[PDB]
Amino acid sequence: WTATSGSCKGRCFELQEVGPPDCRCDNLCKSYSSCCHDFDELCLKTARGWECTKDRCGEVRNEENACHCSEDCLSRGDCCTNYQVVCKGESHWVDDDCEEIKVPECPAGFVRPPLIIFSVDGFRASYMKKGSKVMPNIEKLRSCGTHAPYMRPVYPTKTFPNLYTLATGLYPESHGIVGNSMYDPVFDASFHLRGREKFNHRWWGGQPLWITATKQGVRAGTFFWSVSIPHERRILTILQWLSLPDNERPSVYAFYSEQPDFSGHKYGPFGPEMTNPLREIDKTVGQLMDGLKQLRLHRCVNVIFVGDHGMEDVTCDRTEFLSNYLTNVDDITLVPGTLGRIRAKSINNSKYDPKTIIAALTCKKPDQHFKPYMKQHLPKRLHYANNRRIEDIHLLVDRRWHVARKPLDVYKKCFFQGDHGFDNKVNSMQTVFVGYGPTFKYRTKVPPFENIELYNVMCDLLGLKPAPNNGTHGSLNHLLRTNTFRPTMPDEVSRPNYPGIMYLQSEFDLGCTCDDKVENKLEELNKRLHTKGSTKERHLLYGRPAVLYRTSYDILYHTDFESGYSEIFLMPLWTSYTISKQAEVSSIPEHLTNCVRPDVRVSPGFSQNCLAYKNDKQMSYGFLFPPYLSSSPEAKYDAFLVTNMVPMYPAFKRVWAYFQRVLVKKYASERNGVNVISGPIFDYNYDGLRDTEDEIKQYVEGSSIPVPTHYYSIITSCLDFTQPADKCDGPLSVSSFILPHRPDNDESCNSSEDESKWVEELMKMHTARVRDIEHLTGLDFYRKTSRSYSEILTLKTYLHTYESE
Ligand SMILES: *[C@@H]1O[C@H](CO)[C@@H](O[C@@H]2O[C@H](CO)[C@@H](O[C@@H]3O[C@H](CO[C@H]4O[C@H](CO)[C@@H](O)[C@H](O[C@H]5O[C@H](CO)[C@@H](O)[C@H](O)[C@@H]5O[C@H]5O[C@H](CO)[C@@H](O)[C@H](O)[C@@H]5O)[C@@H]4O)[C@@H](O)[C@H](O[C@H]4O[C@H](CO)[C@@H](O)[C@H](O)[C@@H]4O[C@H]4O[C@H](CO)[C@@H](O)[C@H](O)[C@@H]4O)[C@@H]3O)[C@H](O)[C@H]2NC(C)=O)[C@H](O)[C@H]1NC(C)=O
Ligand SMILES: Cc1nnn(Cc2cc(C(F)(F)F)ccc2OCc2n[nH]c(=O)n2C)n1
Ligand SMILES: [Ca+2]
Ligand SMILES: [Cl-]
Ligand SMILES: [K+]
Ligand code: NA
Ligand SMILES: [Zn+2]
Repeated sequence: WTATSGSCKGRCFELQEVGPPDCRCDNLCKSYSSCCHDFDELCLKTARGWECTKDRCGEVRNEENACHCSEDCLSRGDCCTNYQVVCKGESHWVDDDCEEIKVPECPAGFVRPPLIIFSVDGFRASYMKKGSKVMPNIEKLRSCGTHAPYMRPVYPTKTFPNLYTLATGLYPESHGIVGNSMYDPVFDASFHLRGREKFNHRWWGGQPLWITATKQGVRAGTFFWSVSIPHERRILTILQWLSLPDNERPSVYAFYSEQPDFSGHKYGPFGPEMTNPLREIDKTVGQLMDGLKQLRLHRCVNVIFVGDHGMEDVTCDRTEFLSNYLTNVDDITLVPGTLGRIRAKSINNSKYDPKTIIAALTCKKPDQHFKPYMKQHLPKRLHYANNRRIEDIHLLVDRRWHVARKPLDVYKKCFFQGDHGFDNKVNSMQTVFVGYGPTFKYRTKVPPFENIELYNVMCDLLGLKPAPNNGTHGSLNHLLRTNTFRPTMPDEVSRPNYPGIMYLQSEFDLGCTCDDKVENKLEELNKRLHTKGSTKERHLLYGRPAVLYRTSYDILYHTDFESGYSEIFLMPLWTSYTISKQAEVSSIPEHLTNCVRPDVRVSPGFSQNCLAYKNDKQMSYGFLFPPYLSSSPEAKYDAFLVTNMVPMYPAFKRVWAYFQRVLVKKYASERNGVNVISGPIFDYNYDGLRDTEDEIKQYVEGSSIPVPTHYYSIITSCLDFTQPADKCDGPLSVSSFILPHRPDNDESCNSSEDESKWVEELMKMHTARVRDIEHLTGLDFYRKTSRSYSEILTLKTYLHTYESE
């Protein structure tokens, strides 16, 4: 209840929200059923429309008008945005040449350039090129400012998760807005786009930009606009707030447009009906820039033009139905559409089995347009698991498709021709970024980057300290003229040990054998220098990784590879090697098929043993440095050290062996050498972060050898591929992956075929950023390079996507 018989006189779009049951005149009042009686009349004026005409010039102020063309309007801050153009012979901002903004050119009393975020729903990245003829104001922002070819949204590529990610720098799993609809079992409450529960603060985690600003003494305009407030009025309100006195005026503002998403759902991303919504958004941009230029703020304000996600062609006839797969379809609740989320209809039924539901959805039809996953098996790059609101069963839906429970769900609910929500690597889901202003660079193109990075930059733009977030602060410094954040490398926590030869062969009782006893001061001094780190400059190109947590580990040198070996986990944390373009692939000789050799630098007590692998009927083993790539028959013995061994399911050894035998060599040939760092990952609680030893849920049977949940590799070479990986003078090029360590290959529907038909496809699906691997391992890579740290940070955030151009 609100006693709505107070007044909005003098309060129109008040910045501080007053508490019920006093009536409201702030933006949001419409959405709460709480506007004062006279809100529409006073605050939502429309008389005479939105543009000055020649006859209105110097008119007698009529307070009823939407905007004014009277002489006093400039000092009142309430002119129509085109006032000076019609009545003072001024040009539109878009018709002016662009001129570099070297320093902020701001009115007196401005303590810092304001930030205006112009956010557009459903604005697919390719609209920038494809709609360029109808979007002159946007194209000027884009070519005169700083722009990326596209910006990667977060998964799911829905509206609410992406806008809140923009505001917080957090993955949806951390901020809690994990979809457009959600169930929270601890609350026992549901969140929906329609309705009232969405207004409860307990859904909304992290710290959004407006709260960060406020807590730090920077004033913020509203980020949420009521849908009934038209766009012209949102602009005029921002422009009015910008005319407030210094002590009252916000420093950060947001505009939001429901377009082009609204029309995109109806007509598809490139429907002929899409041209008009793009023209209209551009006109709104035009209104802002003309308005700012009137207030002499157009070389003062930083403007960000940013989308939440793109839009794909999706129709009713491209719907897979769970009823075509399951028989107990009534025992389930599906969150449907461009992603699937499945849970039990009743918490009272313990006859519901997630395992049988998954198997019933796995590889059942030759062209099947979705893939079921337990959430913890989703690609780690999605970061979509560590929240009680994300259901255990997830369906990743092919682009252009929907999933629904029963056919009745579609026809009793073709309307739609466009949708979004798919895997955030998909080209059609990409969206836009442009920055324009004194703090951004002039006429600069930057590489594509992820929307999680922007919060840090917006904080830098406003002189704020960002709350803890998932951005990598410094990785977007290259967007900025000034205001950069000078990041420093994290301090190493654990220094390595460098063991020499300390154990006799007979001290080991590991149950391992090797056919290796065959007996030279040329080649004895040779192996010696190799075990002290002589070829280490070849195999460790960027310094050793730093260990950022407290642990016990040894650096081990070898002719062909170097490793950091963990006495705690009994295996390397990392193994580093370089494979030149010229390198030869050889086979594992027959006599060495089952060879595992004691490492005389490492105690029996800190070594693995072969007996555990014999006894464990499910678990086998692989090697981190591949025997196939040894530089010599003699160097090959190093690859069979017990210290290079890691536990591997036979089903996973198929994947790993193909990567090591075929793909490493393919990459070296293509990229002119590669440096590879590979290792295990333990993430049993699927939080994206390195497990402590007490979190490990699985060991090789009857041993203390922990089983990894994943294996990673980071594959680096010269960006100028005319230079070999081992002698690169400039910027680097990287691709990485985090492969799930699974006892079956149920994920790959074509896995009974040759590895050449499926393995690389799997690896591509599990592409990763170096930064993802850092979180998962507590390691810090690229410590010793000739590149600036900001550049390295950008490299660590790079994702190799495997989408076409
Ligand atoms: C992306 O960036 C983010 C932000 O940096 C990273 O997330 C952080 O990770 C930290 C480590 O996981 C985590 O720190 C823990 O926080 C606990 C207190 O947390 C509250 O306070 C903060 C700060 O104001 C707040 O942000 C939190 O908000 C969460 O919870 C509410 C709902 O309750 C949500 O509204 C909100 O969205 C958010 O949810 C998300 O995080 C939680 C976990 O906190 C998940 O459960 C959700 O799924 C969701 O993703 C909180 O309100 C604190 O209690 C922890 O301390 C324990 O662990 C330490 C180890 O140092 C130990 O020493 C202590 O003893 C203690 O253990 C005790 O509790 C245990 C569990 O109950 C119990 O087992 C023990 O026996 C002990 O009793 C811990 O410090 C930090 O909160 C989050 N922050 C956010 C915002 O998510 C994220 O990791 C990044 N991702 C990647 C991939 O890098
Ligand atoms: C979800 C969600 N999370 N954060 N927001 C606020 C918000 C943030 C931005 C930002 F951060 F990119 F700048 C832009 C626009 C925003 O809201 C627009 C809006 N008005 N009305 C309405 O329904 N919406 C969604 N919305
Ligand atoms: Ca973990
Ligand atoms: Cl959703
Ligand atoms: K075995
Ligand atoms: Na399979
Ligand atoms: Zn939409």
